[PDB]
Amino acid sequence: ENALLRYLLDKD
Amino acid sequence: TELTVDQQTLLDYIMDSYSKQRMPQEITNKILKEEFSAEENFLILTEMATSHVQILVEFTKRLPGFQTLDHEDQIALLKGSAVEAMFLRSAEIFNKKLPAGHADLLEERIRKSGISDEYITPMFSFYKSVGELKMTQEEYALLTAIVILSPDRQYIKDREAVEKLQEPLLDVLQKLCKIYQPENPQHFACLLGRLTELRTFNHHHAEMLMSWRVNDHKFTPLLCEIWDV
Ligand SMILES: CC[C@H]1[C@@H](O)[C@@H]2[C@H](CC[C@]3(C)[C@@H]([C@H](C)CCC(=O)O)CC[C@@H]23)[C@@]2(C)CC[C@@H](O)C[C@@H]12
Repeated sequence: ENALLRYLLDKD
Repeated sequence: TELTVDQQTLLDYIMDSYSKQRMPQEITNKILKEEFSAEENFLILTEMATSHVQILVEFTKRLPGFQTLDHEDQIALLKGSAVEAMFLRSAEIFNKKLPAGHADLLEERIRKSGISDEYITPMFSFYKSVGELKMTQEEYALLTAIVILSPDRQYIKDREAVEKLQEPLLDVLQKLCKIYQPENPQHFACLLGRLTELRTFNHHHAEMLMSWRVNDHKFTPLLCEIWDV
């Protein structure tokens, strides 16, 4: 689900 | 001493992007002051790693063409490269030019921090090896750059689109090889080698994780997601 990374990808 | 304009641009852009973020002063000197402790060292090292991961994710977001790629593939490439990248960084930090400051000390923290001396010996061997190559910031920047841009990553749906962005970087490292170290070369092959190498090192890495422990401390939620668990 890599939710943390996704969040870091879009506006960190 | 070739190097076309399109290339020097790219290398100049990348080398700009490479030295922007940087590790926050707080977490850094945290190894100088504060002391030992297998559990403290783990926290420090595990903190940094969490940082490095943030930095990296910024660099790859401002790498030519990157935001152009399918959103999923973008993750993939990051999920995919996170460790290896850190290896290269790890490489860069350790070997080459001893600023006579905290770095030599960083090794002590690693040494005895809940990490089996059976993993820190071959690992620190690898780093010494890339060290034999006597690279430059540019090579590290490119290596990291090309590594994040691997089309042969487990889930990317469109590999062609990733290659396009990878080749250029690849062509710049190559011609950049002849120039700095023409005596041989093979050096450009050797490097692409270490890349294939650290890939099996990402394998020892996930294993050694499930056996790293330290009292009962946990890994920052980020690591738990980019280091799987
Ligand atoms: C035995 C080898 C150690 C060093 O390579 C350590 C990493 C953790 C991340 C670092 C602390 C890196 C740091 C985040 C770089 C920060 C920066 O950007 O300057 C450089 C040294 C790295 C260990 C413990 C944990 C992961 C393992 O695969 C390698 C370990």
